[PDB]
Amino acid sequence: MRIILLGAPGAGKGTQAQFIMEKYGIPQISTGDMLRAAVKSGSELGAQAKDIMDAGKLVTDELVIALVKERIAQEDCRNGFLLDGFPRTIPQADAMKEAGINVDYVLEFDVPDELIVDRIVGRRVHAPSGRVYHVKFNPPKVEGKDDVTGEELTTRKDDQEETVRKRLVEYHQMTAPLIGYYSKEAEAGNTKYAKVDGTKPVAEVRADLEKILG
Ligand SMILES: Nc1ncnc2c1ncn2[C@@H]1O[C@H](COP(=O)(O)OP(=O)(O)OP(=O)(O)OP(=O)(O)OP(=O)(O)OC[C@H]2O[C@@H](n3cnc4c(N)ncnc43)[C@H](O)[C@@H]2O)[C@@H](O)[C@H]1O
Ligand code: NA
Repeated sequence: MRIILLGAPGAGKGTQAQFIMEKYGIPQISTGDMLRAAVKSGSELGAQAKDIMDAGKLVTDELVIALVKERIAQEDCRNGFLLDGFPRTIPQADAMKEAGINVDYVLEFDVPDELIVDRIVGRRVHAPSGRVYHVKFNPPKVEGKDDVTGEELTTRKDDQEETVRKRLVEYHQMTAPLIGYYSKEAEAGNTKYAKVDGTKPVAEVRADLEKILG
């Protein structure tokens, strides 16, 4: 099974990706996690993304296309994979089509703009896994600690209100057009397309997604 998740910043994609990976046994390919890991380790491929991400802007198409082509060439992707944050522009989507990469489901998370800031300013993350929490809406079992490993959670440097506002403007200009792109692909028989109400509680969104995916 191959899946793409679409939606605005803070819509809940990373939260739901963890449940899909577990139930269907496929790896997640998260371009944001890969870029943040490259910055932390100083990797030649991606470490220069630091200043762009902290400004709330998208990194270049060529850099993230190379990161994804390297990741999915690997062996855990022979049974499928889940794309979370890629594609982010029409040229990234066209690059996947031209490479012959087709998917089975495109899942859109619908969330009103007015909810995004307060979701992101309360976000706390376990950087080694990509797992995510919220101090008010979805907290860990022990404050400040990852549920699965118990290790200390951190706050992302780009998760302040003014950066989030810039990311949303960028989303509307560059990324929202992918809803139409994959709606058109689904009408041609090339994938299934479905939308979920991302304002429901975490456990209900999970249940709605399981009904779609079977
Ligand atoms: N392909 C690409 N091309 C170019 N540049 C790229 C790129 N990919 C990455 N980049 C670069 O990386 C930067 C950051 O990108 P990115 O890493 O993708 O971060 P983002 O834009 O800020 O938004 P997310 O996708 O991380 O949010 P989400 O939909 O996953 O929701 P979440 O589960 O976290 O949940 C949000 C919060 O709400 C909480 N929450 C989740 N679900 C619910 C719920 N149902 N009810 C209440 N609260 C909830 C969560 O606990 C959490 O605290 C970009 O600006 C760009 O520079
Ligand atoms: Na397909």
